Amino acid sequence: VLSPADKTNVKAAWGKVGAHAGEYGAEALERMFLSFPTTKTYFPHFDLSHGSAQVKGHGKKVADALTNAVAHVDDMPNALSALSDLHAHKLRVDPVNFKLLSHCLLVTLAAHLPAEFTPAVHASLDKFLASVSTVLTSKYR
Amino acid sequence: VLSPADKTNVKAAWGKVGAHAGEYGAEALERMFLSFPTTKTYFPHFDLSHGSAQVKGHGKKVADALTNAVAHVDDMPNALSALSDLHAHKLRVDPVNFKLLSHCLLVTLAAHLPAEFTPAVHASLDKFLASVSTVLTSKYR
Amino acid sequence: VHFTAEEKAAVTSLWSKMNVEEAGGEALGRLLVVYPWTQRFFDSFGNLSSPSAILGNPKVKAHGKKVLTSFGDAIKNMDNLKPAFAKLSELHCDKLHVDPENFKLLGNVMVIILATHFGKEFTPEVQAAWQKLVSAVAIALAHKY
Amino acid sequence: VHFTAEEKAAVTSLWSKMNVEEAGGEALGRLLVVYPWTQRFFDSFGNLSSPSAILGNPKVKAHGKKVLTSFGDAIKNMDNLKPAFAKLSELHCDKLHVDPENFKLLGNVMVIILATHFGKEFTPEVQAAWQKLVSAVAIALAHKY
Ligand code: HEM
Ligand code: HEM
Ligand code: HEM
Ligand code: HEM
Repeated sequence: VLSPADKTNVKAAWGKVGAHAGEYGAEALERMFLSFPTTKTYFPHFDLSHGSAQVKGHGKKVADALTNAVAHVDDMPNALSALSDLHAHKLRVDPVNFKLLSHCLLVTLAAHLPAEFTPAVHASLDKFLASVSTVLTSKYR
Repeated sequence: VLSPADKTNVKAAWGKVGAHAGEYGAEALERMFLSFPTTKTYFPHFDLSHGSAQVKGHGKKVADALTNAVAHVDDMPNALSALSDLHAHKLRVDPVNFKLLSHCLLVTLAAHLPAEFTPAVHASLDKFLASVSTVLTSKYR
Repeated sequence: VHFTAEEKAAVTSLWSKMNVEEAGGEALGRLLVVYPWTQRFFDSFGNLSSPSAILGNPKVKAHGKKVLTSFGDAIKNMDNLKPAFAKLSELHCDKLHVDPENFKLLGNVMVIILATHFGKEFTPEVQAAWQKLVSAVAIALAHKY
Repeated sequence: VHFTAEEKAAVTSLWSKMNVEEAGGEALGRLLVVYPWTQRFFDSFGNLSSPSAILGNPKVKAHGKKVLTSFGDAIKNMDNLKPAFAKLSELHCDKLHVDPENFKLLGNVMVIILATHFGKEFTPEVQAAWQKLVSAVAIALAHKY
């Protein structure tokens, strides 16, 4: 569960990300595929080479979904019900993978905004990403 | 997140537990201390011997707290805010321990109500206990 | 991990009285029902749409006997476990890509199956022994990972 | 776990350019802030009430240097790690009772610290190397458990 402070940090931090949300999403994925190759088995239909157009394109999709979760931080289950169906119901993604993606996302933010990535923000984002992961891995319909 | 089906299973199952809720809570703890001895370091002030009066007494407290969570399955954060303070803020219990207690609780129910413990109920309780654990391990005030 | 004489007793005592036939598919069925994402690995087995369909599935029960069997091989090798499961460690790692976290889950579901079969007999002392065994098997398969 | 020549390069390249002084307490501070339950083990250090108090704590920074140091000993023993961390494996197991799950967490926080210090220089290729190292150290300490 998120405290009011967490909600403030998440909103303030995601604002600073702004326009580069898509560029960061693409990088987080590129890092995940490299650091944890077993995650590559979930994208057989993808050309996972260096600067793939599919990967850079999926990074934007993932980023927009997160921007949407920040807006509806008080109603995540209802706002992400479509993605929950996809990842939990259809694809059946192992939850451990969400921890790997969340990690690589944090690492990416730390490299581009080291000044803004304070321990306090880090802690709030980690919790936020954990909530998102819980929703996408649950069958609640 | 819990589906409407999960909520029904949890309510129906906890009803069948009924009066023995306290006897089951005491046993789940006895099993946890035995199977995972490292959890004993959280109760230094307790006489953890065979049929301890403290243990059997704490089992009732734990059981009542869970009975309360079933009633407020739609408002767990607000209904368990007191226990969240204790376990997360004051005691600082490592979350892995909640998985161990949840397991021993399920095992206890399986031994006393094998007929009622269907795979479907098992699945719903596991999720329910996971939600309770999330609330008690989070600092949200 | 080392086992005491009383612990080897508790494990072998129950292995003797159990339905090796029906208990395998019982465990695999529960794994697929309680932890849904695991159905991804058994996608080839067919109909896994419902708890009834999963438990009724013929290959789930068939593969269940195989899993239960490899557990019996563990009881016979309580001393040196790692060497016995090296064939399966490789199969699940490099061939299947299953996270080690899932081995602990099957172990837990295993303990819950024994609880439904033995009821009162499955005492806290007996459970402690089985948890220890289950933990050892899980880490034996995680050699590659 | 085995390391390639390109991987030993990436790790040793950064170890050379880093602030061994200030970076230790930076990591320990983040561990305590992001994963609160870990403050239970450092209860004796004093004021751990806020992110500012934790990062400002003298004993956190001091112990931080020690942790960072034991990481340098790992780089020096990449081929044979298990034997080097046997003293710490016993200390954290039987003496402290820390779950192995927490070793992975410190490793992740470690990688995040390096990302803030090197920015764009901490490439995906470099990160992959460090993740592999961090995973090895975590499982070296889990010998007892
Ligand atoms: C922060 C958690 C995640 C978010 C916000 C997210 C977001 C998304 C979004 C928005 C889409 C495309 C939806 C559409 O356009 O219909 C998607 C599809 C997909 N996701 Fe995720 N995802 C997350 C985690 C994961 C993880 C951890 C995995 C497995 C490693 C995964 C695997 C997939 C796959 C295989 C697809 C289908 C790809 C396609 O479009 O062909 N996702 N996800
Ligand atoms: C299903 C999750 C849990 C529930 C519902 C629960 C419930 C409770 C309740 C109702 C109390 C006593 C509250 C009072 O009377 O003030 C309590 C106290 C306590 N709990 Fe838990 N608890 C849970 C899990 C744990 C776990 C996993 C641990 C650590 C292994 C733990 C450790 C403690 C301790 C040390 C106390 C204080 C004991 C005392 O009264 O002196 N709890 N908990
Ligand atoms: C207690 C840990 C486990 C044991 C003892 C075990 C044992 C076995 C055995 C004996 C086989 C058949 C191999 C053969 O016929 O050569 C097997 C294969 C397999 N296992 Fe496991 N397993 C374990 C855990 C898992 C888990 C948790 C998963 C995934 C959730 C899994 C997925 C598979 C799959 C997909 C196969 C291949 C099936 C096929 O050939 O059709 N295993 N396992
Ligand atoms: C990457 C894994 C870890 C490494 C390399 C490491 C290293 C060390 C070292 C070098 C010491 C000082 C020992 C001495 O002076 O003899 C130590 C002690 C200690 N460690 Fe760790 N540690 C690790 C993980 C953890 C974690 C995750 C925790 C708990 C969250 C923890 C808690 C402690 C405590 C409480 C002490 C004793 C402090 C004292 O003596 O005041 N360690 N550790």
